Amino acid sequence: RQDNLLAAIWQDSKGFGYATLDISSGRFRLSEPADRETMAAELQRTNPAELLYAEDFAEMSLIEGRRGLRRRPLWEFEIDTARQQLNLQFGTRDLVGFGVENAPRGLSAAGALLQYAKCTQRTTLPHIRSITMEREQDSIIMDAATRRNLEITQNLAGGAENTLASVLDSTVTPMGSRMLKRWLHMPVRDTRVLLERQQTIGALQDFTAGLQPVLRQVGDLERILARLALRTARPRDLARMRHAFQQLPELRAQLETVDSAPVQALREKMGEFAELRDLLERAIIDTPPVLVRDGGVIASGYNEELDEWRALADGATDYLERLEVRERERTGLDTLKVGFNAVHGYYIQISRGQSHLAPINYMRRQTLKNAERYIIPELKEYEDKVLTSKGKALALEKQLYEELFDLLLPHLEALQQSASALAELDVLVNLAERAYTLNYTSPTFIDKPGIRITEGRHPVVEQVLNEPFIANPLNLSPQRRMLIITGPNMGGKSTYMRQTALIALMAYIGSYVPAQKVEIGPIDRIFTRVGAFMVEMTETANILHNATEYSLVLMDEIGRGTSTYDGLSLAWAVAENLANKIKALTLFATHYFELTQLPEKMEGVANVHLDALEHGDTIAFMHSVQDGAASKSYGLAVAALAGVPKEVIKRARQKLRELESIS
Amino acid sequence: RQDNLLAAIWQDSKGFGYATLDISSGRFRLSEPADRETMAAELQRTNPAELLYAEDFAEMSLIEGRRGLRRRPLWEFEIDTARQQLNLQFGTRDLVGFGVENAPRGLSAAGALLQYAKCTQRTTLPHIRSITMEREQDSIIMDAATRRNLEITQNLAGGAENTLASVLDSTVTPMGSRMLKRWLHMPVRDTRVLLERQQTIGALQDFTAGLQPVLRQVGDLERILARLALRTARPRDLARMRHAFQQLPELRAQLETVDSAPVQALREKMGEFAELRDLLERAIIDTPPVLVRDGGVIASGYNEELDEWRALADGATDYLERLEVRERERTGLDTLKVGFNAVHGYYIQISRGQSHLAPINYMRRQTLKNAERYIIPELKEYEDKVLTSKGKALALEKQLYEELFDLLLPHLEALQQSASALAELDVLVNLAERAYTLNYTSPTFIDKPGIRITEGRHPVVEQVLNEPFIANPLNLSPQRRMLIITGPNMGGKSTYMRQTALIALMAYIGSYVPAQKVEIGPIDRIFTRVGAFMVEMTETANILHNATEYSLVLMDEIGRGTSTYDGLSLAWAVAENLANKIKALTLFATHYFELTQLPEKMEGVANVHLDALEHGDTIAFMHSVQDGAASKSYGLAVAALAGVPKEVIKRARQKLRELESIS
Amino acid sequence: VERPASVVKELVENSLDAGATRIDIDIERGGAKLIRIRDNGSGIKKDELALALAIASLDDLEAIISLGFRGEALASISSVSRLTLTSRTAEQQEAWQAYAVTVKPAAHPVGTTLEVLDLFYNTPARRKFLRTEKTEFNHIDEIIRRIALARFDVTINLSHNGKIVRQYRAVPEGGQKERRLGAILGTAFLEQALAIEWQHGDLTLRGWVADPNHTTPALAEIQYFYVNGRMMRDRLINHAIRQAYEDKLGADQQPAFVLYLEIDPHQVSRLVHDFIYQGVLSVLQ
Amino acid sequence: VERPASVVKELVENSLDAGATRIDIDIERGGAKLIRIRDNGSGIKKDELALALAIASLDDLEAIISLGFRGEALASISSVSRLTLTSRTAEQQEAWQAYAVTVKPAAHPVGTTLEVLDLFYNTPARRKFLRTEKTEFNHIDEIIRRIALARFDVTINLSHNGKIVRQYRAVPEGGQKERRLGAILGTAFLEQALAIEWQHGDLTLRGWVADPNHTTPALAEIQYFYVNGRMMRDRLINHAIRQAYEDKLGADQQPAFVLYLEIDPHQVSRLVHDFIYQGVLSVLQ
Ligand SMILES: Nc1ncnc2c1ncn2[C@@H]1O[C@H](COP(=O)(O)OP(=O)(O)NP(=O)(O)O)[C@@H](O)[C@H]1O
Ligand SMILES: Nc1ncnc2c1ncn2[C@@H]1O[C@H](COP(=O)(O)OP(=O)(O)NP(=O)(O)O)[C@@H](O)[C@H]1O
Repeated sequence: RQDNLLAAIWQDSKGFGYATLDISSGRFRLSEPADRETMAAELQRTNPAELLYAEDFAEMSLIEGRRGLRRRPLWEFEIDTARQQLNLQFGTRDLVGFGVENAPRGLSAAGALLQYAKCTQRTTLPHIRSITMEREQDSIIMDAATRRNLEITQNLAGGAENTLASVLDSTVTPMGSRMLKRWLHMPVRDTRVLLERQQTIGALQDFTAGLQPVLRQVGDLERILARLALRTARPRDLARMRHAFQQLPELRAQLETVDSAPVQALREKMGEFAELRDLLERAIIDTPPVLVRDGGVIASGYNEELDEWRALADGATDYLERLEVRERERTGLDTLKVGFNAVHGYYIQISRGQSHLAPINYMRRQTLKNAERYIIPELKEYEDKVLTSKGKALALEKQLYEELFDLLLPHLEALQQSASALAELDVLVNLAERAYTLNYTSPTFIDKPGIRITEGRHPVVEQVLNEPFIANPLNLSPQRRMLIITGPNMGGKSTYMRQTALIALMAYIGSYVPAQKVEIGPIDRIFTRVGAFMVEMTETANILHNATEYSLVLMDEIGRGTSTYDGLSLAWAVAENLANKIKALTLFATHYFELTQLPEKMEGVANVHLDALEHGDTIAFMHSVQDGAASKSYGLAVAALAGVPKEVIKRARQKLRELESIS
Repeated sequence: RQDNLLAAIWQDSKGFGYATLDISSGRFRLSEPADRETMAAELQRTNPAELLYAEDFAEMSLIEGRRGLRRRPLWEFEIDTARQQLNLQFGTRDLVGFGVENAPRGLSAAGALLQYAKCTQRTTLPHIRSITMEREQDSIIMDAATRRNLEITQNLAGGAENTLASVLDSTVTPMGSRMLKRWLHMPVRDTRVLLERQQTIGALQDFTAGLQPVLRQVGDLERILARLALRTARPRDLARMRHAFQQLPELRAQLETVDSAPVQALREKMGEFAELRDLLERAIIDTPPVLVRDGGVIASGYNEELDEWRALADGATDYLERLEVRERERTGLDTLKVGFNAVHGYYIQISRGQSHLAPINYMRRQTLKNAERYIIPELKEYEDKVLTSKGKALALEKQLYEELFDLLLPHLEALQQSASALAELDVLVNLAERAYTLNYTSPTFIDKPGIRITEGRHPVVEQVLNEPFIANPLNLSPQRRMLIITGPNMGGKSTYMRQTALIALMAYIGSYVPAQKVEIGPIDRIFTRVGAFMVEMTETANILHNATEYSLVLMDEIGRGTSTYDGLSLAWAVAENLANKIKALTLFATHYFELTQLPEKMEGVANVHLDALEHGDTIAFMHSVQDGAASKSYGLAVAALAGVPKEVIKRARQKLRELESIS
Repeated sequence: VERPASVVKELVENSLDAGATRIDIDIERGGAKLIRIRDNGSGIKKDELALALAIASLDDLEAIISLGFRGEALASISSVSRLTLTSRTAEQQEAWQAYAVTVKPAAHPVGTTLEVLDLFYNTPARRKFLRTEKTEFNHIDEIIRRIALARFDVTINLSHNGKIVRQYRAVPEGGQKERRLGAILGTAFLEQALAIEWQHGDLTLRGWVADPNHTTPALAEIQYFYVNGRMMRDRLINHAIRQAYEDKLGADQQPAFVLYLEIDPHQVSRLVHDFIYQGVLSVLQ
Repeated sequence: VERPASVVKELVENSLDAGATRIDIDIERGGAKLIRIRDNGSGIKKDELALALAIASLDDLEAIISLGFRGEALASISSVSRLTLTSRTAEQQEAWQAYAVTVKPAAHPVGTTLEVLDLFYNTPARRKFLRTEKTEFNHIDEIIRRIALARFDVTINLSHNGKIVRQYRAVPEGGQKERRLGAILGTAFLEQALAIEWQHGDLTLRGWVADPNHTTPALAEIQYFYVNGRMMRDRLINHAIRQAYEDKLGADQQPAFVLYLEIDPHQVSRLVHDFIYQGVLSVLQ
């Protein structure tokens, strides 16, 4: 009933930083309002009883009226002094364990808050043991590990293929390929947005054929419009742009029939611009050169004066030829050529041996090694008019090209809109094709955290594998919330886990999913931890501190302690916390066989395993998920088959025989 | 004692591939002769009794005379069919365990060999269980893991800093910075090359000051010479090149006094090229433009005709001005400007309001918005000569620039030599400064594999740490060849290992090393295994199959089996093999405490550990290497300090107490 | 066992005889390098693989080659190839595989898979004869196109050099024949398609004929006629359709059609001709 | 305890009195942000740290402040800072650290380290007085420069904002004074340096004086005179050198010198002047 809270605030040239604290409870928080308006909203939201601010704070309009205003020195809002004091209080060397390491504007505010707090209280403050971020966009949250590990766009070591992007990037235009990639790094939780895209995908599944080919011809319109604004655009950029407008009437016709409110919306957004289309059909040649510099861009029939000066220049090609033939056959000197040199001008070249036979009507203009070049009156007067006419035509061609920018820029706003609309279609047309071709099903959403899969598949792995992928079901709810997985390596453990995370991501971007049936609840954050120790302990805590009832947590083979069982001791406590306190949707893979005791100890946890079969002369991984814990050790079998020398393996199995004679 | 062997050979457009096999012994090999000559050398070396070749083999001169010539079909030398049949024989799905995965030209040859062999023998061939590469470059070998893990040039995640390169890149010119980086990826085993560089480093340690500043002014000469050969070179490339030649006489003077045979060698190799220097001082302006295309590159006084046509054009600026002043003050119209337009030509502009006051003389050439532009007889005749003179001067400026290439290309060989010499100086001058400033010592070499370090330091880690790095000694020999290391995480295990590998690398490029004293034997290959399982077992075998007595092997925390001790079972057998058969210089880090039994079981193996200290219950890592195995598990202590909530930690230690009440 | 196209066809119909509804064909480089057919039809037991490829195992087990004429066809391929095959029967069986005289177990769903490295492995000649890569793929694709139209009810997936080319989705009873028809024949045919359904008792004619008024010779590539599963060619049928085309419009430009006839056992009768001509010409007007 | 330069000097000489031969000084942003002095001299025991900054030390854990007047100086810094200190003595000790009343252990070699976050932490005024980052660094560097020349035998490392600025290598007995002299004074001074060695019994003059004929006022920044380790200023000395400079060349342009005078503990005296003048003028000619 009573917020009686404390807060701190600060500004740099980027935005505004915020932190809140209560001493009656110990709750310690951080956030970063991006703009002036959101910062205002967050103040009254929290309604603190006291408010610390730096003497430098410029936007006094936000805080002047607030109760408990307290001016403080600047050096207190020092980031490193802040970082330093905070690490002491929690008893750590890093704030990675809290997942607020990259929030410096807020941390500067929390730094002065703690320094103030130290001095104000001097009462029991061990109940201030933590700090979490108040994440403004509780849509979906992903850390660096999740962004690289799922392989959305960056494969493990930086390459491009074997990603989720590499599967679904069957988009025709580059602006659509880029747009697709943005959608995967940003799924959102609004049901409206999701149902729009699903419904669109379904109504377009039939029209896939006619649509894709047309969109490719558009080209990279998004980036051509940039050069237009900059006034850098080249002849060939406007040609693809021209051809892109020739597609619009046809796309209008194709999308007309598609019965769907979302589709008809994007149909309008597309645009028409028949005015711009006509201009360019008359203004530019069908296939123009790379640069404007050398001419041959602006068409005949477009401008009066352009064609006039070109007619003078175009009276060149045929005259040079007649001059060459006239003079060659009058004299009877076959090595007579008509050519040009930038420095000297036009000339009549004769070889060295025939140079003595020239009528010397011919004046010597230029002497070579094995040829003498000459000039006569008829060529020299003609020289002046041809080159200078080209120049006036070429100079005018550059005048008129600068003019073409002035004409097109007026529709620039609407072209940006046409570019975003066409790119979105390419994405949704593409996803409809993948859903049909790859045999995907639409997912459904529920009110509480929970997942129900029927014969779910791994969308990346299933494609590379030119053999059967063993699909597997899944059933999670707030009551059945943790699954402990034991068994062989390459057994399909991490696979069975990772397929579920991708399925969830795909659901929350609005696409169809690789399974028979998919039911799923809300998911606020996705967290990820992958094996190897400086590394491990540090980041296990990030997930524990932040995760919620609605979150998804994905543990891969933790517990590489400094001994045998000190590492097991950790994993047990870890699991009990996630299952008992946080009650999140958890999937716990581990090789430590002893953790399979939990279900009898802990309600709401259950055992599963990747069963594998040892027979004949070899091992066959069934990749088939079964209830109950794994049977045994499979590691020695694994080692051999990957490609270990047989000599070594004998010594290993011998040693294993020794270990199992202890008990 | 004579060779009675079998072999196979093949060629593509890249080079020639080779493989050898014996059925009396089972020895199976592969290599890839890079050039036609080395291929010849390798044939007589092996002197096979029979030789398979593809019907397509073009270089018959190598093999015509050889005994046992056998023509075979092409499809047999298919790479994938080859790969397929080979995986069957060894019983695997990959040849990564043998480290010949990226030798396809040889594997195509071994493919037809095995298919021939299968059919020819049909006798016991389980004794053919392996294949290793005959590595032409037995200088030093490094795989992908070693190249990224040491952080030579690429830090873990692709960034540039915290690398060995980042320490030593205090080089002044880019061609030297690039050269440094080549040297790190390619150390060689010739003692002469090593002693050259060490001696050079010592004699230059005093002259560091005067030398570095001069080398910077050279600029990136290496890549400017490329554009010279291509004929792309721009005006400003030749300007920095000109300035680079102005450095040569100075460098000659500085290096004269430096008494060292290697230094005086590089002093000569530098060159002089006073001829080229003079040309460019006269030929190009002090500060030329980015491109040749718009002129202002070639100097006045360089060419007769250039200055002549420029004199006609330079008669423009003063005439345009007199015309403007004459006409402005004759009329009394102050808004009279003289300007130019590409399309219409020169003009005399008067504002709209004053246009009615212009004299009858002025013909209207162009009408604007708020101004009328005019032309008179005096400007129009003058217009022709000025623009066309510029053009002939500009056209000639391009003639002469193309000329400058023809004149310089003759010494291109010698310039390549000068460029390589200057780049090598920058490298050696740089390493002398680092060796002095960072307090490094020169290493000494021995005949047998063995390493003896005195207070060795980690050269990268010591610098970013603004506190003490704990230096540690090391002693390895053919008799003391393995060290088993247990203890805490972040204890300094991987560190104590990794510092040793870098030390070896630095020794085998010819540089000084971070320690008191360094003695070291020959080292042929460096191998690297870092934790995390498809991954782990696959590559543990690569190292086992290839490694030798002279090699350095670096094992980090292996044995993540599918259970508790199946993973330990592996590590035991692994260790016994490296120490007992291969007898390599090995460093084995492992968390499994039970492996510390080996020294008493195994001759030539010894226990060490990173001791750490617990008071109350918070921890100081001494990072100090001591004889004997570690004391205990330290993992729970590790977890807490990285940043785990204390609440969880209590539950963990409780559970640890439960595990140790089992016995 | 002459072209690669023929080896594809027989193994496709082997799976069809086993009640297969999903036949996934993966092929690489004309079929030389790779031919992989995976079928979901009735599988094969562990004892039954051994002998189909071992050849002296039926000297008195005697009874099991009885199971198929497909089983008779496998042997002719496998002795003269690097054949690999995996199969799992009924349910709760393990999968089993064989190499070419050696067998062992594996892991598979209930069905069959058949992998082949360029058939001829001991014949130097008969492989060195084998024609192009691209052109053989076109023959294979034609063969599958012909099986495809006959059996609208079986899903067939054709991929070349890894990447998929044809995904022929099956048509359910009470379903869309256009989805499949356009995928096979391209958009082109689908545009001018006029359906035909004629019946006088036992004679039943189903199919499609293109509108001659807008038909070009680019549509006319398509001329298929099937009878109770398979296409035979006889000159009788050839005239029936062209008479109808030439009499509809005097301009006799090439006709486009795909038609299926269904009847009682007689290999051929005169009525056969007249029945067809009547059906076609009516639809046009 | 007024400028940051002064806090540096005292903690430097604290380490000197403990027999330190390597003093590494790391400073950041004028010294405000960071001041770290790490010394390899004699360290400090666990009970001896506690009370130097927790005054019932010399009663309850007693007669131990006796150990240093450095221990008297630490207290004046630590109460008014975010001080941090770690030290390890003699042998097989652990390292120990404190904040200023809270202490605990750590890991270090036999020596001492002293870390400071911007001295004044409770004083709003005396910090708001502290003025520039760059300019304060210049005062510190001057202070260290003066300690450097007095003690040629101690290696001193000065780094600013992470990156190192000065690395003063010590001079061994029977060694090169030039390595260090050029590093301190730049190559500039080293070029025109003429050594001076005068002695009349107890009076001993050692050092260097620049050749006036090529000396510019850019060399003249350097004017230091020490007496038995420390520089005092008295006007007597000022004249002795300038008389010799003005009499050598009538153009009285600014002199460049670094000189050390060495005597018995008795402050007195007229001979002091004449001794010096004689020594300088002779070297010049
Ligand atoms: N000799 C040393 N002196 C000072 N600091 C060190 C030293 N060695 C390592 N460190 C620090 O300790 C960290 C990691 O040590 P490391 O050698 O990787 O531990 P480990 O015992 O190999 N086991 P793990 O780190 O868990 O794989 C680094 O981040 C360093 O900052
Ligand atoms: N359901 C499945 N069907 C077919 N192949 C699979 C399946 N699951 C996994 N694989 C294959 O198994 C390989 C590696 O297995 P993986 O799941 O990484 O093992 P793991 O048990 O997680 N151990 P680790 O990789 O060390 O964490 C992959 O590259 C796949 O090619």
